[PDB]
Amino acid sequence: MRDLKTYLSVAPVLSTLWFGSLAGLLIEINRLFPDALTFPFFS
Amino acid sequence: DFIGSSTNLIMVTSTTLMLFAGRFGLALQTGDPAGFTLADTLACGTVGHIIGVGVVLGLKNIGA
Amino acid sequence: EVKILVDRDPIKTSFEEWAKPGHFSRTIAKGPDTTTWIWNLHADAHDFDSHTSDLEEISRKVFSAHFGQLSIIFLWLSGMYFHGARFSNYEAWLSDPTHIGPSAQVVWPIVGQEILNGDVGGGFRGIQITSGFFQIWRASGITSELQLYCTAIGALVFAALMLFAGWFHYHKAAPKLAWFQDVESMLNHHLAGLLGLGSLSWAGHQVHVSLPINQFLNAGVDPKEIPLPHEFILNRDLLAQLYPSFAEGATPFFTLNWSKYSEFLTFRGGLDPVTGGLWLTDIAHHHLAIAILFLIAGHMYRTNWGIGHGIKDILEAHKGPFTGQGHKGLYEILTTSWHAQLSLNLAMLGSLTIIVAHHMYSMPPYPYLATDYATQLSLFTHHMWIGGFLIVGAAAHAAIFMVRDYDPTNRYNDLLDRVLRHRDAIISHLNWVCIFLGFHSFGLYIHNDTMSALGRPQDMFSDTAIQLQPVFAQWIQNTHALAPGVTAPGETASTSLTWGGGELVAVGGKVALLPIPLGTADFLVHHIHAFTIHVTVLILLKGVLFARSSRLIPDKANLGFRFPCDGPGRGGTCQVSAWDHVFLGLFWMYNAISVVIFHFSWKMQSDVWGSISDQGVVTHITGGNFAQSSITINGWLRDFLWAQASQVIQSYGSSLSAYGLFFLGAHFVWAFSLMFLFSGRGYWQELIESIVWAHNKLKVAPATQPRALSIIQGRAVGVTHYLLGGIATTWAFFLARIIAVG
Amino acid sequence: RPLWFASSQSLSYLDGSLPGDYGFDPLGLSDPEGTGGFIEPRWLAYGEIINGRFAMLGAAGAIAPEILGKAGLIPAETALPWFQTGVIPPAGTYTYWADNYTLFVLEMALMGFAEHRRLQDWYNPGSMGKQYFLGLEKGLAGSGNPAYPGGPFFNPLGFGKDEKSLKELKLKEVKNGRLAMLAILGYFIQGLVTGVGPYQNLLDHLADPVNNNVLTSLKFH
Amino acid sequence: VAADPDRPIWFPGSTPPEWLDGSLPGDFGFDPLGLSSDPDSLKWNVQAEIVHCRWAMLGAAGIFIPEFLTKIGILNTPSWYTAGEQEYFTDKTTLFVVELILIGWAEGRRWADIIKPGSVNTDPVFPNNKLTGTDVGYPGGLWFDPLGWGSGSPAKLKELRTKEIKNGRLAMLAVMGAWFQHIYTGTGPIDNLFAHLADPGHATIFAA
Ligand code: CLA
Ligand code: CLA
Ligand code: CLA
Ligand code: CLA
Ligand SMILES: CC1=C(C/C=C(\C)CCC[C@H](C)CCC[C@H](C)CCCC(C)C)C(=O)c2ccccc2C1=O
Ligand code: SF4
Repeated sequence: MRDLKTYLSVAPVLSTLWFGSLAGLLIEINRLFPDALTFPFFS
Repeated sequence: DFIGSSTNLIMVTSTTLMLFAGRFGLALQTGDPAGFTLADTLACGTVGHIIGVGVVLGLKNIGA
Repeated sequence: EVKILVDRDPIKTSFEEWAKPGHFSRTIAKGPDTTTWIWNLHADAHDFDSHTSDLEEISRKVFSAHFGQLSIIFLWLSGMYFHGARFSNYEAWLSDPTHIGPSAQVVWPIVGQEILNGDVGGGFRGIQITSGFFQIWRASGITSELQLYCTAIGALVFAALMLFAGWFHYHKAAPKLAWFQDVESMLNHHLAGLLGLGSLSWAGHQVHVSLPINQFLNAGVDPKEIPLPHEFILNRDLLAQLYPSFAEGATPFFTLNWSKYSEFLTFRGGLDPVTGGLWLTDIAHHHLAIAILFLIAGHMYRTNWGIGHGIKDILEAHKGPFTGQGHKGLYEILTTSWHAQLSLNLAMLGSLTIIVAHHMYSMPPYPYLATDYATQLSLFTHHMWIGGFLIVGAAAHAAIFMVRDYDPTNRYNDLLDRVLRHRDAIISHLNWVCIFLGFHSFGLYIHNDTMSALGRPQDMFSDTAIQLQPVFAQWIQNTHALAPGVTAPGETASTSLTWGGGELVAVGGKVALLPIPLGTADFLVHHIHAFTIHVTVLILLKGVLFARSSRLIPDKANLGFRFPCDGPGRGGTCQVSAWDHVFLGLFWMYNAISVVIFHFSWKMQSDVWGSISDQGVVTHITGGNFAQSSITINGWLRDFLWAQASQVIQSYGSSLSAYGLFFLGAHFVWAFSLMFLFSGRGYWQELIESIVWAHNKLKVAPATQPRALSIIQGRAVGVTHYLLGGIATTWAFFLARIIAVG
Repeated sequence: RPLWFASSQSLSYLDGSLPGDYGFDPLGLSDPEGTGGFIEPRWLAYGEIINGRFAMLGAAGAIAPEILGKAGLIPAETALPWFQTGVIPPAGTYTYWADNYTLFVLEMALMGFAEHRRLQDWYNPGSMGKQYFLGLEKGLAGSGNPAYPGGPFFNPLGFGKDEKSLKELKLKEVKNGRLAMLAILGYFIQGLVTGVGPYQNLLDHLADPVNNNVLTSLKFH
Repeated sequence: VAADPDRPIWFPGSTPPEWLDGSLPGDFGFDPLGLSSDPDSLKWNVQAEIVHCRWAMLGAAGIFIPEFLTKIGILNTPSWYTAGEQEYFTDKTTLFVVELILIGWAEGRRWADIIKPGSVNTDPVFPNNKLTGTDVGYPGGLWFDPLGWGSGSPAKLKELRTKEIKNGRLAMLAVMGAWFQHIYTGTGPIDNLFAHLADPGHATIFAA
């Protein structure tokens, strides 16, 4: 629906979608690449 | 409930007392000369049962 | 008379209004010229009395909103029962509940937070919960994890049902106003039908399921060996082997030979010494009697038939001599206003939450609750806080009634007018007794502090220097200890063991609620509690009464319930609004409940809780340092705050480390709140306009104009961050303190 | 018209138009003032008739394995009461030709077709006959009323040749149906207190009515 | 794309939605949630149905035919579920990349065909080649339609396209049925069929 997508694009719904996606990204990075203090690639 | 005993006689007397208080001088439509509905007799018999259990399971604790 | 008046398809189910935010209000359903708009979109979201003027749509909105709340609570209970089923040690906690920490939450190993999954016990790594769900489940005879998963699925089902119910009762077939206004039937049903039949059905569970299962669980039986609950329903021989009165069935019941039911419907008051909780045999009889009582109470109000009290006929019957017409009109200001009812129900539900807190520590109703000191402390504290909040909201909604729904022309009341007439007398005597109590409860602490600092401990108000013994409370205590006897025969013991003549319920190594001795410190702190309650009532009652008019603002109702001020005139008239009065009463409720739960924690850890060795020598958690240190503020700072905050701050690298983390964080959020309570909007608007210049310099000027928070919004943010921070500080401190030394 | 326990509120809308009415609406669920959703006089009469027909089928089928199961016509294993057949495996499960749950899915599918078509004749009665359903959609029209289709698949041989006859037949229908509903309630409560079949509950009464009643059997199981 | 106001619908007696006029090849009015209420959303979901259908038909074939011509028409196929564990002449991540590079080409042409209705019809290498497809989702070219059956009357074309997606819908259902079967049940789909045909009662989803 056009109005359902208009609501999904609203600032809080899109903010929680964006930050859930982002948080999953950083979470899976800190699980696959945990305990990181220094960038060792071309160090 | 083993009719003829003290509990049963007391209960019937209390129920009939409350029904009598209802029919004559109160305290399911026109089917009695005094306007005594099925709900009215239900109420009067239920409160009769209340007072009957109270006086019966109690004449039990102290006395009878 | 009463009916099912309900109209179909009033509102269309469509996302069209989701797409248009702020549709509910006129000024909000045109666009965000400013940023305050979004704060007004959430602020007025559930202010249905301001959206519409007719009570029918408001009643439908709040009815379906209650359905959403019940969906939420069913989903929450689904989560709790599920997490118990899958992520818990409940199946192991039943074996050794006096030594295994009840845990129902496990964290994910990602960033080192897997330290939170600690050695709760039971071969299980998780978080030691303090909710008491495990204690309920032992009281519900669960003895499994399958039953918990099934309960979670059924609760999810009921959540979806309530969601569908809200949708149906707003959009598909919404009741009209004649349906809600029939409060006679509503009370007849909620008394008899919700509370009567609910307590009856729980008595059925308690008799058939909890009692026989706990008869084995307490008798050293492993949960895997216990017969399932339905086996008591299918096979009555197994149920009768412990309670032979079931072999006779309901013939003892219907023949009124109840004397042969005492095997499972008891009056032996006190705590089950095998587990520390109340006798489930007594709780079954309890809920049964409550069923009888609410069932006869829900046949009180006339609904359709000639019998029953019309509540108008009760209220109009009470008309005082010099109190005027009396209670006439109240049926019309309670049935034509949701805010009045909301205030009344909030006040009573909150004081009831507090009474729950008070009766759940002194008569532990669940097995292994009194020995789970974390659960006991957390539950008391929780319900106390909920009660304070509900009372403060009752004030807010009384004020909202007085501003909006109060109409002396149409919906007149006499007693409310009489209260408004001499409101200055009420508030003057309350403002006096608050000062009197403040002095003679806290200045006593100051006196003790000074006398102890001047080296004059013979001049304090202590149990050693100057006796301020609670003579009245001591008399009630001693006569409730000696109550089993002439006054209350057939009880076999006291109804509680929080009285001096009682005894100690040793459960395992723990002590579980021996008597509580009342000394001078209890006098002082109880008058501190009366003081804080009286000041909260001062603030809140003052806001309610002067919500409409004062000598300062005689047209305050036209300004609204929720307004900041009426300018710097009159010397300044900030916070004349009832909203601001309840915003202050929030802080005073916080101080009140904080000192209350401090009194609870310290009096319990010093005079009640502890550990009793097999020789009988009970050693308390602190060492009985309440009556000597709780007479001066330096003891609360030293022996309670400083000392008992040696397990929340030393919990770094432990399983209790999120507690110290939220200790510091809630500290922070409280202090952060002080940025809002202390400051004002104008500074922040000027700063925002400066950084908006910095943005417009870079073509980053947002169209939703950045506005500093409204004044009332700054006050709301301040009070909520302040309360959240103080309360999470206290929550972390209590939970870490009481889980560590346990 | 006869008025057996008829409230003054009730007979305002119970004007004799329904089949087998006696004014008995003491509560007032059939009050037409508002009453959307499922609570409405039309749907309520329809549900009366449908629960009555299904209760007739029940009261015949819940005891046919006993009124002629003890008479010898039916085998012994296929003669269990209503509550030991398999509807309550906690009480007993007979091993039919299939699993107890695939038969439930059979019920769901078959009666789903039937009952959803019934619903779509309830909402708009002009349908069930505008859509092709394997050619047999001609008699599924539901001519004039939802509770009384009268088609050649539901009324093959005519009985409503006169509205007098149809009215009397509908009255007999709803009366037998209410009687069967009360019967089913009796079945459930009797198997709940006695845990034995209804025909055996009849025979224990017929043998010695004094010590076999609700009074003496107030003790359960 | 001619409307049919009295077509047979998914749920007879119901009123099909306004956005399903009957024009599409196989629109029985089944859209309760309204996921195609918009015109462009409908145009996208149509091609989504078409390609899910065609991929699912190829999938159902490559599952059941290797499972039918293995249990009775004796051959040697490992499975359909554990075929991703088997080894071939290429590394598992390599040929995944190769089929991605090769399928993404065609799917980008499809993306172009959906966004712009006629844009990708000329072969970029040999512009004399062409796809004579006016309808989105139905490219009437030699590599796709060499036998000339994808043309003709719009009514025959509509009945043929609803035949297509009719086979494809139960192909989708069959493939996810094989998925849920190989998960709930241990053995393969045709073995599940034979176990059902042995005892239709005590062979179903139920095991307790
Ligand atoms: C602002 C102060 C601050 C700072 C500087 C850090 C810094 C850090 N914290 Mg701490 N932390 C803070 C506040 C802070 N934290 C607060 C307030 C909390 C409480 C909420 C925490 C709680 C916390 C925990 C509990 C943990 C950390 C961890 C970390 C480390 C994260 C490393 C990581 O996973 O990133 C890796 C990088 C990313 C996640 C970003 C990826 C970005 C994507 C891939 C886009 C980039 C690619 C892009 C396409 C461009 C490429 C180039 C080309 C294409 C152009 C890092 C040392 C973790 C750690 O290992 O500690 C040492 C850890 O366990 N922090
Ligand atoms: C510790 C901080 C503190 C203190 C001492 C007070 C003190 C007071 N508040 Mg305030 N208040 C505070 C914080 C505090 N408040 C905060 C943070 C808020 C934010 C919400 C409020 C909000 C607030 C409201 C909204 C209300 C009060 C009220 C009161 C009064 C109740 C007690 C009283 O008069 O009894 C006696 C005085 C005390 C207990 C204070 C301690 C004084 C000691 C005992 C003795 C002092 C020494 C003695 C006189 C010798 C003088 C020596 C000479 C050299 C000067 C009093 C003026 C209420 C009021 O005015 O009505 C009663 C009221 O309605 N306060
Ligand atoms: C706060 C709870 C609440 C309240 C006050 C109402 C009130 C109302 N509903 Mg709503 N409803 C609710 C919850 C509620 N409902 C929920 C949770 C659902 C989803 C399951 C529905 C679904 C629903 C529908 C679909 C309809 C109503 C209707 C009605 C109206 C008449 C109902 C009536 O007369 O009873 C009639 C009650 C019966 C005939 C008994 C029903 C028998 C069920 C199977 C058992 C009920 C007992 C209950 C489950 C407790 C036992 C628990 C069990 C485990 C033992 C009235 C406005 C009707 C109406 O007029 O539209 C507004 C209507 O059509 N409601
Ligand atoms: C790949 C999925 C898919 C998609 C995208 C479509 C898309 C479409 N279908 Mg088709 N359809 C499909 C599968 C699909 N269909 C299957 C498998 C069936 C048989 C069950 C049907 C039966 C069907 C009929 C009968 C009709 C359509 C119609 C339509 C159109 C309008 C409805 C709509 O907006 O759908 C959008 C659909 C989606 C966006 C997919 C839904 C996604 C959610 C997440 C599904 C979750 C629940 C689901 C039940 C779980 C799947 C479990 C599975 C193993 C059973 C649109 C072109 C109508 C039309 O105009 O025909 C041309 C019409 O009349 N479809
Ligand atoms: C700080 C302060 C402000 C200013 C507070 C501001 C307006 C809050 C700061 C902006 C909030 C955080 C909104 C910005 C976040 C938006 C949702 C935008 C999202 C951007 C990313 C974070 C996603 C007041 O207006 C005020 C008024 C009266 C008494 C005291 C005070 C007071 O103390
Ligand atoms: S300081 Fe703020 S609240 Fe007080 S009068 Fe001025 S604007 Fe109003």
